[PDB]
Amino acid sequence: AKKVRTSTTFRRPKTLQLSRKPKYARKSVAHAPRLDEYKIIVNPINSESAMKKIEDDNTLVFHVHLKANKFTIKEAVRKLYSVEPVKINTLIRPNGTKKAFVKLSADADALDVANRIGFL
Amino acid sequence: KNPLFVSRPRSFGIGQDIQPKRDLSRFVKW
Amino acid sequence: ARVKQKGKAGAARIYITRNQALKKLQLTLADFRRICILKGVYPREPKNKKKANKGSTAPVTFYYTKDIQYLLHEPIVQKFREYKVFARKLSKALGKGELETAKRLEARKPTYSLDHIIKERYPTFHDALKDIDDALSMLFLFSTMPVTDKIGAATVANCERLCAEFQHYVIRSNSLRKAFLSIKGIYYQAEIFGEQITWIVPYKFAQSVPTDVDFRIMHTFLEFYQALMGFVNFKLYNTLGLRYPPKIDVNTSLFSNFTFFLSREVPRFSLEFVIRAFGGKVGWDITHHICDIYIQPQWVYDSINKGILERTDLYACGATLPPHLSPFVKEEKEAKELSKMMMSNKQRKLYSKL
Amino acid sequence: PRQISDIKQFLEIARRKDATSARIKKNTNKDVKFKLRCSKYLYTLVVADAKKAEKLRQSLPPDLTVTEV
Amino acid sequence: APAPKLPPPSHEESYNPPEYSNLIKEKFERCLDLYLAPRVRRKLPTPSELRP
Amino acid sequence: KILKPGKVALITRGRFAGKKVVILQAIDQGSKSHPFGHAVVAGVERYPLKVTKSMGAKRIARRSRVKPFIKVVNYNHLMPTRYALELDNLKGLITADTFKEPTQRSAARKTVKKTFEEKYQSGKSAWFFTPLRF
RNA sequence: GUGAAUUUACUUAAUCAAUGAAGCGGAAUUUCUAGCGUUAAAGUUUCGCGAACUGAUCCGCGUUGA
RNA sequence: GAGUUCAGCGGCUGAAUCCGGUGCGCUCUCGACGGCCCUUGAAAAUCCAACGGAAGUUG
RNA sequence: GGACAUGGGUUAGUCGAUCCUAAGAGAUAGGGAAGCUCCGUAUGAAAGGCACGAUUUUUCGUGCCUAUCGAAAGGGAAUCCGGUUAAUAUUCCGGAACCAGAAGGUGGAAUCAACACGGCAACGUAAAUGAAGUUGGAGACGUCGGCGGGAGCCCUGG
Repeated sequence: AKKVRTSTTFRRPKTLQLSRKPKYARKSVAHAPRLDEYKIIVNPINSESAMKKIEDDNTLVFHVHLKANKFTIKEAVRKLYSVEPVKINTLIRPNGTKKAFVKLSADADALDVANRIGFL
Repeated sequence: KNPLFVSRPRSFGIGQDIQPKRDLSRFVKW
Repeated sequence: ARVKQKGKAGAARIYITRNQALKKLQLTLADFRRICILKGVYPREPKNKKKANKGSTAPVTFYYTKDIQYLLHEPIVQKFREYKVFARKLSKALGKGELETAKRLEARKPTYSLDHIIKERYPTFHDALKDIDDALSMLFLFSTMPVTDKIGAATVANCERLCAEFQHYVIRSNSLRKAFLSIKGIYYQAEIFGEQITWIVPYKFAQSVPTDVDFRIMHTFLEFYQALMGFVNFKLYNTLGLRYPPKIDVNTSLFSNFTFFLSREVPRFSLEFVIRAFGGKVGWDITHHICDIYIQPQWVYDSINKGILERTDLYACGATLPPHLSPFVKEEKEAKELSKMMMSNKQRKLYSKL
Repeated sequence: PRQISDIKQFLEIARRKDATSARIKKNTNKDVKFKLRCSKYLYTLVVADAKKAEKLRQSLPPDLTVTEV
Repeated sequence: APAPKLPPPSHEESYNPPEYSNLIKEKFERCLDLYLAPRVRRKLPTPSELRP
Repeated sequence: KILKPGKVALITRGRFAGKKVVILQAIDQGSKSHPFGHAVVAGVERYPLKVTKSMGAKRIARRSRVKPFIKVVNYNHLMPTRYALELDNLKGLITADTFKEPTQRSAARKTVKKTFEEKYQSGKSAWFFTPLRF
């Protein structure tokens, strides 16, 4: 039974590609989550503009990690202070540190939360 | 013998209907 | 972010077609069906098949990508590849005339255990009991058909052992509840651990192979079922503290004071089960001489469904037969014409069927 | 923003759960504007008739938050 | 694992109700359904008194 | 006089462009509602699909179903054709009164549908029921 | 380099040209128009868009041409 | 209700925020054209459509 | 005081970068070179896919057809007004929208004359299944000259 070629091209046949089944794991111990909430949130900001945002905009201002994004900041704030943010804005300061504006919901009082943190 | 079937033959001459799938084993870029 | 492209999330992400699942698992159609028999993996249709086919409309069977991802880490797939290697080594030995190594290869033929598959498929032994009726029907069906090229004699012996051990378990526990005679066969209804089990046992006759069904479908089903019953019967015998496997060759007192005798014109294989299923005494080639006082076989069965012995005159040899009943069988104008503008809310489908 | 020319449409949208608040705006030409804040649009109904104005205002559901100019 | 929706029991067809070579075929069809058939787990207007 | 009741023609303008129709009745003189040489025609909106030796009678019948249309068309928008299609079932059923009466329009459309069913099944006017590829 | 009687020839080594390496060598034996041409089908033989075999010859197989 | 302009009061209260014209004007833009070239004045990602007809009382 | 000291200050789904390709860079296949490295960019490469199947001798069969980088002035999804700070705004505040993606839900529309009707037509309508394949369009384009329309500005009567 001679196989009929209808393409005038020979294209490399598909062969089984086994998945990796190592005899040993290259790393003995998996690293811990390198960016957890205690590393994500560095410090709050208590400058006069930071206070103004707290007392009017219902917004908390934090010094945060460079590798922290908006999603991780929201999860860190939710897990560290039990208040869910409605909005997060971030900027890299001219000194190289990241600063996050965290707008809380109407359900939460930014003044109260600042008081529990202790920097107010 | 349903009359709906009809023949519809295909002519594979030069300039006619598209050539049918043929054995091209002697032209393959091996 | 940038514009996301369509067909990247949702139904088009959680659903996968059969062919892409084949390529995802690097399996053939037969092997993919095999693990789908062994595991619990069945098609699941999307509510929007067109959207889950990334806009295409061609008819497609869909599986959850989660199910196919789970099948990636199944050890049985590696066992399939191991057997394919084994088969080629055996074929190479036969082609080279290495009979001794062929025997060595057959001795070391790789087989796989279904213990993990059973545990994952039925996490609770109650669930295993619930999904046992299909296994019983298949085992009792294949226990009577003749052994041919497709069906293995050792497999038939295992079905015989499993069926015999289950039947003897029902006999000891008086778990049988109902027995119905249909043209198809005998439908037995038993109760264990609250769960009801119904299975059909055909008559012992000289049948022939239909030559239309695929026994490989039944081979995987038989292998899965044989493993299931081996574990289930093993648990049951440990639960009541008796040896497994048993060495036996084969209203608790309804038939206690009856020494029934069996003649060579009646289905002894079923009659012995049903009578001893209620503790009757059975002898085979005397109060009653069964032959088709002289009573008919339906008299015994109507007796057990009613819980009391029936009347002989009704079922005397050559008398009339009442219809065999299956115990399994159990303002208007304005009200009908009020279909205001509701479209999908109109549910007169129920009134048209029910 | 959307303009609604039908009073019963305004009530129906107010009945809909997406309605959040309502404003009554009294203009200098004695024409009132009934505005309804929904999830997506500010629905506005311009009622130039006084008697239809307050029957509509009492027609608005009590649970809805209605606010003065 | 949603249940395979066990087939309906006997429909009261017997030796003589006033209402088998194929058995392997139905059993094979049932086995096919176990892995090919998808499994799915499932005012008063009162016109009388207003009679104009 | 090439446009007569019973002549096959083609429509080149309108929604039903490229469809083959049969002249039901010609109003070459014109009318007050249509001040031109118009003619009412019955045509095939969806041509039946091709059939094969295989496929069950269900699939063959499913593919043999035909959806017609009836339309008043200008002569300049019709393209006459040599083939002719005639049947006594489709003589005189259509008129201006039929178009004004919408129930008669639907009834005539259904009658044209049925008539095309027996005609297609009997294997007459295979060209008329073959779609034109342009 | 291989042959045939300095004279002719051959191509597999090398050189040149083309391509998506499509129809090379043998034998058997589509032109009044700026349209569309795909997802075979009739025929035959088993058993519905399931098949097979031809439709669409066979053989050699050196992708063709210099 | 904004913004603007004004009049008071000790944040608040009163008003007004109107009706029109014009053009070889300026800037931008759009439309329909005319001229010029031995110069004819990007690609691609993306997006839409057609032809085709696979599939297909509930659904 | 742009100097010295101390603090403070840049908030985006919509603005850009990111995405795309341009000239051009640049791996891979290969071939050079004692080598550093050079040439080469679909080439003398086995350069990848997609679909059908009662599961096929429970050892897979049957079909069908080009990297990357390189534009904050090119191409390109979608944001406006008012307010606010000592210093930030199409980013914050108030109000009002918009884009893309995703799932099912509600209401309607088609369908047992399977996949809607009307208009002679240009074509219209809130819907109005369309796979593989093929094809078309948009993206997508010079420069000059007058003409006409709009907007803002200028001008002007109360």
